[PDB]
Amino acid sequence: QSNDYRPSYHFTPDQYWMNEPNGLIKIGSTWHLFFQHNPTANVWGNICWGHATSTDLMHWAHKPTAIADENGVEAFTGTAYYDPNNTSGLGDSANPPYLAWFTGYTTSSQTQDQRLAFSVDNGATWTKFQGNPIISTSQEAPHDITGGLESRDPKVFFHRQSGNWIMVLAHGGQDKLSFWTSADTINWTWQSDLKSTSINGLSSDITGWEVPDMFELPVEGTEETTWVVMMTPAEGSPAGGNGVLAITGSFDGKSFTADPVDASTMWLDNGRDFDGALSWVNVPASDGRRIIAAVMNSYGSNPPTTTWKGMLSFPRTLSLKKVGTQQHFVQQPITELDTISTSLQILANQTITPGQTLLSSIRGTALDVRVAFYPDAGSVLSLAVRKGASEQTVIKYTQSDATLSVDRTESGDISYDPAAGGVHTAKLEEDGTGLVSIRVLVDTCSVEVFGGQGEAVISDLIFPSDSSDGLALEVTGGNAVLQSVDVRSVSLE
Ligand SMILES: OC[C@H]1O[C@](O)(CO)[C@@H](O)[C@@H]1O
Ligand SMILES: OC[C@H]1O[C@](O)(CO)[C@@H](O)[C@@H]1O
Ligand code: NA
Repeated sequence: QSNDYRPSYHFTPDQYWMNEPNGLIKIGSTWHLFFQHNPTANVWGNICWGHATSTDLMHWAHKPTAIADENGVEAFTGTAYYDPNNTSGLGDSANPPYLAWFTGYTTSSQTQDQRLAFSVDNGATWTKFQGNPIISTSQEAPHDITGGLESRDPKVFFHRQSGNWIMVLAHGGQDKLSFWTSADTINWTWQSDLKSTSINGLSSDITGWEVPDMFELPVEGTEETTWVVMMTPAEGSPAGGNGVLAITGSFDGKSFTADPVDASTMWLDNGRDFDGALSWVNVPASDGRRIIAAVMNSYGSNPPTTTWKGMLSFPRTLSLKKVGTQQHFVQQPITELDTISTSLQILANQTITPGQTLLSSIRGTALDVRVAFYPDAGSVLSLAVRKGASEQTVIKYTQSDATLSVDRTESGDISYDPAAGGVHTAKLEEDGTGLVSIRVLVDTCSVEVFGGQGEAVISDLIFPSDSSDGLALEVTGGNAVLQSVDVRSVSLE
């Protein structure tokens, strides 16, 4: 579109198609990113693990395929982990191995089995374990009523309290995860299933369970932690379709016991385009952040981009914290973003009234714009981004029903898919000072909108013309006092 809508500060594959991230892991001062890669760049192409690395979660260096599809077996999604005691015996004492478990998909028969790869050069190159699969369709069949066509996406981590490796497997339309234990990463034993029917407050509409992750989260600050399982069900999300949700509970090394869930707080995004989220494991304690990323493309091959398809979301932290008196999952872009952005316009304590249009001089397609404001009762604040002649993507805050909305009815090209337009909403309240906060990462073909402390998030693809690079900040039905507005441009350099 002049430039194939390439994002200028989000990850996209150097060429061809990406789906969800895989094997997210920090090794030394390097963040590793793998992802489902389709180099054939049509719907029938074989999937492998693509690979990129960075020191800052932003400047990515593309690497060759890490786990190839081979011998009729495609390398479907999975996760990674460090084996410092060489419990796998795949490394040695001098360098314990880094490990990746992935689903092997036999294209012709459609079977799904679990496989292992290992790296002894700190994640540079990966070798498939000679004993693969480590979990055969035979082992899966007593737990998979398709007999091993629906067992995938292994999340694996070492459980200190119990001294075992833990594998969490998803089962698609059987609407459950299974928990398996191992001492050596290779020989697994089923322990339990976590089934939709067992989770109080989880709707029947939430089906097609994929992409589990599992970790402990500090539960606010309060010296206590909790176990989190995060997954991407194929149905049931706020914007409809696939979506990312998270559930707290306890874990004893064999089975997960979920807390009651609340539909109003379980989903990690209310837009269309944030799906297959994983977190970076092995993050040193001095950092201590839970950082997640997902693919933004809910439209398969439809996005009007040619040399690439699929983009990674901008990495964001995930935390549990009280907003009012409700505990929420809360997300914010990583603070590293502040190192690559520059203010183009800053407002402090500025009153906006119906009829004015602020931010009219700004031109950019890569922006990170904060607004914090005290709206009048019954006022509607609107921030139009990627604005041109007949194009705009409008973020509104409606005070009267406390709703953050993202409206793509006029974004640009919304003809590529029936779900490309419309309006997405999320609940967002004033804080106790009356202050509403909103932050929008704008890039060539996306918006990621955070409300409040990050209790509300809407991530969506958009395809405006390149010349649609204005902003317009307006208010109707009332005034607002803009405590701050910081419009920053973003550049990788
Ligand atoms: O396993 C790779 C992931 O992509 C999917 O096709 C989701 O549609 C499944 O394969 C899995 O969730
Ligand atoms: O949307 C489906 C996604 O998966 C791919 O086949 C790559 O693995 C791409 O077409 C696309 O971005
Ligand atoms: Na989605």
